[PDB]
Amino acid sequence: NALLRYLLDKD
Amino acid sequence: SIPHLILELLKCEPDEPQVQAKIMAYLQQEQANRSKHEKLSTFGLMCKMADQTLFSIVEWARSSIFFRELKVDDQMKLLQNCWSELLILDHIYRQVVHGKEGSIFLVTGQQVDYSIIASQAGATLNNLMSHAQELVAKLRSLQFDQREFVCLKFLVLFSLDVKNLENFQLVEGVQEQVNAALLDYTMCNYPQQTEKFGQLLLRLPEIRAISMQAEEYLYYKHLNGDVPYNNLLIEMLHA
Ligand SMILES: C=C(c1ccccc1)[C@@]12CC[C@H](OS(N)(=O)=O)[C@@H]1CC(CCCCCC)=C2c1ccccc1
Repeated sequence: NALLRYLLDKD
Repeated sequence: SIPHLILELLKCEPDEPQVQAKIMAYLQQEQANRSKHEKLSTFGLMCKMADQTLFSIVEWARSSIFFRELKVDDQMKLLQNCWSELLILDHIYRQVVHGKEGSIFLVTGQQVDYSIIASQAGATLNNLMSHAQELVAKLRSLQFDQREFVCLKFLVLFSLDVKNLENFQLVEGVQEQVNAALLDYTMCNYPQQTEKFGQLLLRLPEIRAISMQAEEYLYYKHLNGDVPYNNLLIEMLHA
């Protein structure tokens, strides 16, 4: 789940 | 009195008016961009609305005490386990606070008549919404309040059902300490309601059941070609 990872990591 | 731990959970709650305004504004834009013959199904609108609610749930979790101590892989596994429970719990609590008989209050601040919704939602979703409404009435009769609500949020998020965590001890610890805090809070603030603690905890399996059945239904609707494609809702379903 790249999208979920992105939402947790994005600055 | 309020246990210190519950105060820390309260600090992490999002500003609800801003969350709801943001979602309302997003959906207004999407409607505006759609032309006459690009009508969007009522089911499809609810999918978009639930999708935007998930974005706010993720950002809430991301900034919350304890959760922010986990590595991203652990964070992903927790949210993948409980995302639908948090949607349903958020829905339930909104009806407890703002619900009127015969109407449903959406995350946008909209009030919609149940007769309108029930005409459109189909048997399965009508059944699941009725089960959820039975929890609403139960929780309203128990005087379910915000301190208890945030406890259940964290008990849902930090589930012992999640496997393969690097730091399962934190999840176990939070689950235990939130339980003790809730047990303490209900005893101090509702001393005459012996049954309140148990009745609250008993809603979590029921919410779990409603939410998991709702996921299975939505997966069916996606496989059937009914869900507006590419968004966070679909990603959570498949993962
Ligand atoms: C899981 C849901 C869902 C429903 C339809 C499509 C996709 C998802 C919910 C959970 C709470 C979200 O409400 S919302 N959008 O945040 O205001 C959703 C909206 C809702 C009630 C109205 C549905 C009418 C359909 C024409 C949902 C729900 C589903 C089952 C039991 C209780 C609530």
